[PDB]
Amino acid sequence: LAVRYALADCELGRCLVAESERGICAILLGDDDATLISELQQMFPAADNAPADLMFQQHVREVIASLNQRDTPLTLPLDIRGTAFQQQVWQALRTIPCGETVSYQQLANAIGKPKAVRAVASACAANKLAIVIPCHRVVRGDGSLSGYRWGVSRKAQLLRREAEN
Repeated sequence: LAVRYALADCELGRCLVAESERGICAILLGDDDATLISELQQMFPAADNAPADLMFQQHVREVIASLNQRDTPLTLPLDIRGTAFQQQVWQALRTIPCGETVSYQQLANAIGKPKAVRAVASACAANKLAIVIPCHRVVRGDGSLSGYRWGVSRKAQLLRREAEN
């Protein structure tokens, strides 16, 4: 269960990158370290920083690069943890093209459960891999940018950079 983490600056502000032995297991965004670290401790409790792990620090620099660019895919291995339903929702987020948004209902319609709009909504707000799993791309259909796990200012910022020119 070993989980390593680092804190770095990025265009969206402060982020925490975390890595287990399977791959990047959390990418969290925020304004202050205390909160990122307890947020991470909530899901991965004895997670520790690893400043001298040369090989982890490289991976963090790779993850940051994706994070600051408009459409740079994260190649490193992902450690996606969740239920079949969450996994189905997150896998379908990843097929949303950079520059488009789908509403919760369209997403529920696309995965074969027109009925489960609420649960799809919840699956998006439970994403632990900011940006890499593009949960900023799903919107409630009414024109509002609510529902993002890391706030309206970052959701809005992300959508504005992908819908460019």
